[PDB]
Amino acid sequence: LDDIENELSFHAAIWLNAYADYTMFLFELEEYNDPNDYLMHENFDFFRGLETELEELTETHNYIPGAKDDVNLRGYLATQFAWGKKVISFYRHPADDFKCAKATKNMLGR
Amino acid sequence: THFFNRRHSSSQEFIRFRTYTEVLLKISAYNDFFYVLNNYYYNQKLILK
Amino acid sequence: GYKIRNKSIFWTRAGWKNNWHPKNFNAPRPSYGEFTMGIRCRNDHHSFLRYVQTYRNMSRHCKQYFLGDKQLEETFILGLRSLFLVPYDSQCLTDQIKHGGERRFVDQLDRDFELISYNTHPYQLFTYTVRNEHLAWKNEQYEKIQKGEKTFEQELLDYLDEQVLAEKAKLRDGQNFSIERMTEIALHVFRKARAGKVRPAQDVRGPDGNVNDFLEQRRPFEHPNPTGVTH
Amino acid sequence: MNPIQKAWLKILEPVSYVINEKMAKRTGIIGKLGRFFAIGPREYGVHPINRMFIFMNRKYMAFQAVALHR
Amino acid sequence: LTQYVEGQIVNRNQLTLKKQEDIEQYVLKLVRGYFRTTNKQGLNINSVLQDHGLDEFDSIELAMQVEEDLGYVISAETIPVLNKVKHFVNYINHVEQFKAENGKAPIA
Amino acid sequence: NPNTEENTIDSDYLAASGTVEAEKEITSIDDYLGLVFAIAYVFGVFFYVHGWTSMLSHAVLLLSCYSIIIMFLFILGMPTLLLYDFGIFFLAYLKGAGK
Amino acid sequence: APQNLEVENILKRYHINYTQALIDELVDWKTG
Amino acid sequence: LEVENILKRYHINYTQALIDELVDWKTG
Amino acid sequence: MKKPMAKAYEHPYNSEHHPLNFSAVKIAETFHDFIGPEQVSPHYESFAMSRKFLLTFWGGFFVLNFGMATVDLNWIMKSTYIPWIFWFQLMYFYVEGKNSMFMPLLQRFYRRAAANEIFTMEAFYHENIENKLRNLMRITKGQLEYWDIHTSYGEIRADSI
Amino acid sequence: PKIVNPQLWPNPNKLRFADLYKYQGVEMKKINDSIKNYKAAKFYIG
Amino acid sequence: SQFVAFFAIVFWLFLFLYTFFIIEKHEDFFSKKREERKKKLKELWNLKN
Amino acid sequence: LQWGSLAERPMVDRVMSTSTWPVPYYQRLFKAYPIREKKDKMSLLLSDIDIDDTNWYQAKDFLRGSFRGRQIVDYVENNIASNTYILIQQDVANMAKAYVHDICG
Amino acid sequence: SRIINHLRGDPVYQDNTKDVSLRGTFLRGKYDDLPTMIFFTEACDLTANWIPFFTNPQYDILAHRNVWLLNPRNFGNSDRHPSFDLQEMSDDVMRFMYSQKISMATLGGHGIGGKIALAVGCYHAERVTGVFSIDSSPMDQRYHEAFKEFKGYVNALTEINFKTWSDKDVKVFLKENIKDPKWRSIFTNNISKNAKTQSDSFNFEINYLNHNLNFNKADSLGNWAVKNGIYTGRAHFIFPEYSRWVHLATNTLPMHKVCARVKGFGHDIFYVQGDENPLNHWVYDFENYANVVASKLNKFLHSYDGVHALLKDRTEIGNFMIPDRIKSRNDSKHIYGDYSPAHLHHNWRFNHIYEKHDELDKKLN
Ligand SMILES: CCCCCCCCCCCCCCCCCC(=O)OC[C@H](COP(=O)([O-])OCC(O)COP(=O)([O-])OC[C@@H](COC(=O)CCCCCCCCCCCCCCCCC)OC(=O)CCCCCCCCCCCCCCCCC)OC(=O)CCCCCCCCCCCCCCCCC
Ligand SMILES: CCCCCCCCCCCCCCCCCC(=O)OC[C@H](COP(=O)([O-])OCC(O)COP(=O)([O-])OC[C@@H](COC(=O)CCCCCCCCCCCCCCCCC)OC(=O)CCCCCCCCCCCCCCCCC)OC(=O)CCCCCCCCCCCCCCCCC
Ligand SMILES: CCCCCCCCCCCCCCCCCC(=O)OC[C@H](COP(=O)([O-])OCC(O)COP(=O)([O-])OC[C@@H](COC(=O)CCCCCCCCCCCCCCCCC)OC(=O)CCCCCCCCCCCCCCCCC)OC(=O)CCCCCCCCCCCCCCCCC
Ligand SMILES: CCCCCCCCCCCCCCCCCC(=O)OC[C@H](COP(=O)([O-])OCC[N+](C)(C)C)OC(=O)CCCCCCCCCCCCCCCCC
Ligand SMILES: COC1=C(OC)C(=O)C(C/C=C(\C)CC/C=C(\C)CC/C=C(\C)CC/C=C(\C)CC/C=C(\C)CC/C=C(\C)CC/C=C(/C)CCC=C(C)C)=C(C)C1=O
Repeated sequence: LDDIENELSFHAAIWLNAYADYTMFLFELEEYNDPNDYLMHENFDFFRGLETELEELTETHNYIPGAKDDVNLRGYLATQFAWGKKVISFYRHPADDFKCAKATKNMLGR
Repeated sequence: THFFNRRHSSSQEFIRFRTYTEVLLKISAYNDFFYVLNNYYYNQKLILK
Repeated sequence: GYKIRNKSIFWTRAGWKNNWHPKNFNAPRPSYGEFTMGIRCRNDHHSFLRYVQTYRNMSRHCKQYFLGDKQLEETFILGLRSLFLVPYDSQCLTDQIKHGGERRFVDQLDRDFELISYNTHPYQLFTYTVRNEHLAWKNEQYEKIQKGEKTFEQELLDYLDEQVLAEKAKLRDGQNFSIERMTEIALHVFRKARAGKVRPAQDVRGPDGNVNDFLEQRRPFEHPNPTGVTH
Repeated sequence: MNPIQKAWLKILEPVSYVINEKMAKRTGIIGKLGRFFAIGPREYGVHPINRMFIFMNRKYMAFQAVALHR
Repeated sequence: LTQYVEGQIVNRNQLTLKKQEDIEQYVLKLVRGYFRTTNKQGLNINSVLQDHGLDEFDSIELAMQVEEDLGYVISAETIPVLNKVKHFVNYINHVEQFKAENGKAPIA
Repeated sequence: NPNTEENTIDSDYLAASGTVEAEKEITSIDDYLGLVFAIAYVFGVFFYVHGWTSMLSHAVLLLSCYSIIIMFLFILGMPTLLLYDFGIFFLAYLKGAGK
Repeated sequence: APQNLEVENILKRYHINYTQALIDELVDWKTG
Repeated sequence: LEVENILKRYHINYTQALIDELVDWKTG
Repeated sequence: MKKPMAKAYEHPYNSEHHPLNFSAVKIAETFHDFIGPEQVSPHYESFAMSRKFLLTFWGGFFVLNFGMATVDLNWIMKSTYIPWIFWFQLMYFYVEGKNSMFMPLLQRFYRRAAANEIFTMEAFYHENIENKLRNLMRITKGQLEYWDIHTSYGEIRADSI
Repeated sequence: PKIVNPQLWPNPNKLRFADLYKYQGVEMKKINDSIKNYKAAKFYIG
Repeated sequence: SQFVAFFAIVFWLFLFLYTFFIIEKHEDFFSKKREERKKKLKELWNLKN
Repeated sequence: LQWGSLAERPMVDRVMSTSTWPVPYYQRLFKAYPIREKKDKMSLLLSDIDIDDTNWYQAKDFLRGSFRGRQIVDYVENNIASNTYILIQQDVANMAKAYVHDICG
Repeated sequence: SRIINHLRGDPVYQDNTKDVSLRGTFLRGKYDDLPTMIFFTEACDLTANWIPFFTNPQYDILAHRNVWLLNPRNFGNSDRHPSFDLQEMSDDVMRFMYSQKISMATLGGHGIGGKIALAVGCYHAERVTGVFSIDSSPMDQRYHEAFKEFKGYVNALTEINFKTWSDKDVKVFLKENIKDPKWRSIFTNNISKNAKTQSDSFNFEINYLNHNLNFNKADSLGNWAVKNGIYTGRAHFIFPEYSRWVHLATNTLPMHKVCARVKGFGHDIFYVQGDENPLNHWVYDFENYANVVASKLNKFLHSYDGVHALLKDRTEIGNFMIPDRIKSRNDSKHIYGDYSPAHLHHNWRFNHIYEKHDELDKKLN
């Protein structure tokens, strides 16, 4: 009995910690209003950590927008009517080059 | 693009995984209200039933 | 609230939500031994071992500046794993990436480690800043306890413990003191305590209980408006 | 606030006593003159030229890091 | 030879096992000391690390700790094959046998 | 506000439409992106993009006259560097097997 | 207070979501 | 049908058996 | 309570005013320090609409000032005729003619429509994220139902005996 | 240095209104960070 | 027309004729790691995240 | 320390202001942000992340602050046969069978 | 019982437009002293239909303010007067606030009730903290198809003579003439029997309303006259995406035309994302529409309602200084500078909170 008494206690402590996460977010969200009427650097202060992730993209020269985002929803909204509709491939760096070249018995590598 | 995706690209039919910054902010950047709410939950339910 | 109405929002020329192999003209084509004279290719089978060594490097070179903080080392490991587990958990089919997703992610992590070896990675500087603010707040609580004083967090817990007893002593018809009821009690105390930080409690009125604070106020003479005109 | 403004405050300390203590709290023309020329920290004392340099320096420096990191 | 421990510089000491019973005790203490290990008392010599909440990346952290305690230089090619408690015990034995026969550390 | 200011809307989406063309697999976009800017002042004369350089020198088309020379030299060097990448077998990459 | 328990138990058996406003209205409907 | 009307206002799906228990509760 | 650590590592080359790494966020802060904050007006009418007569005077004063200074204004007008005709006939279609002739060229419109939808999503950010959490709070509460059952097992065992 | 106050109006309480007194400090804090760069650059410039 | 034909021939068609990408791979450990990782998170997906 | 009345709300919520004619024409564009300080507030990125390793790690951190919590942590990490610390209850098998083994006496 | 308190009275036909008293339901808030909200239902609509909305624990509106579900004149329980002038109806609310000892209140409305709420802010801006209008706009709606149907239903409802017609005759007449299901149900619930089973009658004054709608002139409830002026305070507008009453194409412009502080779409004017459905006007019936309206209402009451015009939100109260116009203060020896505007207690006129806090302030010094 004491084995599940301590098992269900830690199990509740895990999901009570997740419950406190969601609760404290809705509590902090009360001070956030009109995301369209904040300055650029103040909106990034509410979402602390976004400036750091933005610095990692810049310092590693991942300046292709949405390359390290799994769902580049912004990339899809921008290309709804684009010719050759496509989004950037995942984790695509602007400096990598995987081009190959072969010589065959035929011309032009065929 | 980064500001919009990290705030609007999540959906309920998929799992949102925690990034490096979100790990450090939850564990080493919690405020006093978060610390109280967890110990308040633990004392009332796990200790005092 | 608001949902995207365009049903073709995730459509690409390569399929639905395809961000692993975008459709281009110069598509990959096979090679035949008998017919190939020479080839210039950079792909190899070294990405797996490079993935293992990059983790060991990024983990060990970052612990150099942790000063032996055991809780910070374990927190960093959880954060470092979230960065290495991206290709295994993402919606993107990382095994179907154009020219080898394994090589692409390995070269991406090497650029991160290069910044790590110089202690200039923005994740490192962010960890030092976050930990210093956390230790300053823990040292403040420790210095108040050594003085026998009560911390602000302990006074909230004791105040919340007594409000629960009061609310459950009147709750006799029902006997389910749910987590929903407990939360709104703590949140109401939090809102009054949060407003009390900018306006402390002077009298019985409590934290932020003075109406005179919200009458017309002016900037002090020694601190005028520095950025703009006042009139 | 900058050290040059603090250096002005040390020199103008006797002048600050004549205007702020004596003339400012009087009435009439002498009062209006003292309240107008009151000595202290500057309202709208920001220097836009100094701020213009800091902005262009940070913006041009981020360009240097991209162009040099090849 | 010195490292920071909770903000204090403490001299790091190295171990020399040279005995089968001591290697098993060290590996168990090593794996139990890891903060991600589950069911620490159910851990034995034939315990798969996967059954205790450990993945490929946790084996790297464990191998990194072996280099700290024993002074080994473990190559990246050896780490991904350490998936059980028995694998760590046999690898430590092979390294001690190699240095006792060849007089040098294995290739790193 | 990047969603209301049309100056950043135009520049952001335009830059994103260009960098996504790295999927066309021309070469490292980090390399030829600078050449695109110089080329944009050769053909951009048709759209008066050189207007902001009117007072920078005694020639309004100074940057355009240099860019056409840069465009010619670096395009001429692209096939030369490609043959260098092929190696000594470079003739087999072009014509194939002899007869 | 006692009439609140009578209605709440009735709504309990039908596993119907109930609010204090509904009970207050039903109780007021009984006295009215 | 006052019992039916208040239930309708709250948008609660009500069965016929529930209405009778409520009417009997008031009348009884 | 254990004595915590005194301090973490302090980077010798990173400060808040001179951050080591670069991003548009720090450039944004230096930019708004330069242009200053929003110049809020306390009046009931705008400055231009209250001084239309006075602004008309200074506007014409500087026109006459330039006109009185420029003795050769007719030479500037004639020297401007060819570029005025040339650049307007060349760029008419791409600016205005496209709206009723051969091709629309709706590239710039597509970017406005995408931004208008993103603006709307940001306006409903609170509602969308609150609906996402309600599903997570539903899952979290569903796991907490097991601890509520075990707490009553002691009462059941007491009454069962 | 001390600034003479005409005392024509009472200043707000620092505890009740803390934001009104912060700008002066963060401004000098920026200058102190710049001086650290000036001093550290003595050997490079020299 | 000459603007499109210039870049479509000098860069696009030219590099299509003399360069290519291979279809054969030398390593495929991402596919097998994702399958094993998916079995590890089966219980969480059952909660429908 | 003083807490005031639990029944009341902060005074900021109760203070109000009304308009009159004439009214300032100016429409505020952005919220003022003169000093870049947002201390004691948690990041809004921590919004809808699923359960993960950080949950059981932070649970142990807060549990180890109490006597009863220290007993739970040491027992779970030692005497519970689970391949993960992310405990998910989807069945009452271990709960019911642990009750039948105890209710016999 | 405790939360739901509706004062009982009898409608009195008044010859003087100033001797008109309004009745309605009062909903007590969760907390002791909260500002009050006065909400007006749609024309010929029950106040009780909004009780589950304002008493929903999920929305938790009563945690912010006390709610008065008030009926306008000639509607429900209030006094009857043939005039429907928005200025006269606005003065009714001011006498209600006085008799109830309310210094200032938030105003809300649905449909035509939104026009009434906004009119009170136009005529008494100093007594109104904000206006929250649901599916309405200060515009002439006499030619909207939705209003024409309502105008047609009221006209057909004048044919029924309660003395001669039986109950079965009325039920058949309503099902055949009133095709809209919601308007049909609302009009049935307005039918009530007087004491001593004298006869049946509508709760609203059908004669006075029909003449107002049938005349179709400036005083009609569908019309918004220029005489009403401009509202100077905080105003928030919310309406369905496909609403028959507010068309997103042009019906937003009247909001900028009448409300001086409205910034525009996405800030003070939102649309609820929904489908085309003629019943989407009644947002409280559908949870999708009600959830968005409640969240936007909580955001208005919490951060934007009763905040000075030149302040962004309530967060700027006490930390944002507003510029001052020169020669605007009586003190001649006044150094002009920026100031933070004064915000007063919500019922400072009828309580002594300023006198009590003055004495507590002297004990400190
Ligand atoms: C007016 C201006 C004029 C000029 C303008 C243009 C300027 C041109 C400059 C361009 C760039 C030049 C730089 C070249 C870099 C070379 C670097 C290097 O050395 O790397 C080695 C590299 C080869 O190595 P690899 O390919 O990487 O791999 C090798 C294999 O692994 C190896 O496999 P393997 O072992 O099987 O191979 C066997 C072996 C076999 O080789 C053989 O065939 C053997 C030959 C027989 C030898 C004799 C045997 C005698 C036996 C006698 C027996 C006696 C004994 C008898 C018995 C005695 C008994 C006792 O082959 C080799 O390995 C040898 C290859 C190396 C040859 C190097 C060729 C480059 C020389 C260039 C000379 C000029 C340079 C000037 C540059 C100055 C700056 C501009 O060489 C090259 O890559 C050459 C690339 C050249 C491509 C560029 C061409 C550009 C186009 C130019 C013409 C444009 C025409 C159109 C113009 C239109 C107007 C614009
Ligand atoms: C020694 C003797 C000589 C010296 C004697 C001393 C004389 C000193 C003269 C100075 C006079 C006192 C200075 C007071 C402020 C400046 C005057 C003024 O009107 O500002 C108020 C006016 C806004 O006042 P507000 O009513 O309080 O604003 C309410 C809303 O926020 C505003 O925006 P909203 O859209 O929400 O509301 C409607 C808005 C609608 O109006 C607008 O918003 C204008 C839309 C234009 C913006 C579109 C983007 C184009 C500009 C982009 C940036 C370009 C500059 C930066 C790039 C190059 C970098 C160098 O305002 C209006 O209703 C009409 C505005 C006034 C009528 C049109 C103004 C035309 C002349 C002023 C501009 C001059 C341009 C340069 C020509 C001079 C040659 C250098 O400011 C402006 O609109 C922009 C002008 C900024 C100042 C620059 C010019 C300074 C000198 C102007 C002197 C008078 C004109 C002389 C030339 C006339 C040629 C026809
Ligand atoms: C492959 C592309 C074409 C190449 C041909 C040569 C170049 C075209 C010259 C003539 C232009 C007329 C066609 C209008 C093209 C408009 C495209 C456009 O401007 O982009 C809008 C587009 C988005 O704007 P949009 O409003 O959505 O576009 C739709 C249009 O508004 C309108 O909406 P839409 O859906 O109707 O457009 C569909 C498109 C369909 O196009 C196709 O599908 C191509 C046809 C299939 C291939 C046929 C070519 C075969 C080539 C191989 C054979 C070559 C042999 C050579 C020798 C052998 C060498 C070995 O256009 C057509 O339908 C063409 C039919 C023409 C109607 C003719 C009716 C009779 C007219 C009689 C009077 C003519 C008076 C004309 C006056 C003089 C001209 C102004 O932007 C982009 O796509 C950006 C990416 C660029 C795409 C690739 C480059 C294509 C050229 C774009 C211009 C440069 C953009 C890049 C720089 C941007 C600034 C930095
Ligand atoms: C003026 C400010 C600065 C501006 C700088 C330039 C901005 C450029 C903005 C992006 C435009 C780039 C156009 C690329 C092609 C886009 C269309 C496409 O992908 O084709 C799909 C097309 C279109 O298919 P689709 O399905 O997407 O659209 C079809 C159109 N409808 C829908 C109407 C039927 O499909 C093809 O397969 C055609 C392949 C032809 C490819 C021709 C490309 C030639 C140019 C590329 C190489 C240029 C190298 C230049 C670098 C120089 C370095 C020194
Ligand atoms: C190194 O890398 C680089 C950067 O860093 C990243 C850049 O930012 C940049 C961008 C450059 C900038 C943003 C700077 C732009 C500046 C420009 C265009 C011109 C600046 C001009 C001014 C500020 C005008 C200054 C006016 C004067 C000097 C004249 C009036 C002053 C007088 C007469 C003072 C007399 C001077 C002396 C006695 C000299 C002694 C020096 C002193 C500091 C003494 C000061 C004394 C007192 C009492 C204050 C580049 C190009 C770069 O290469």
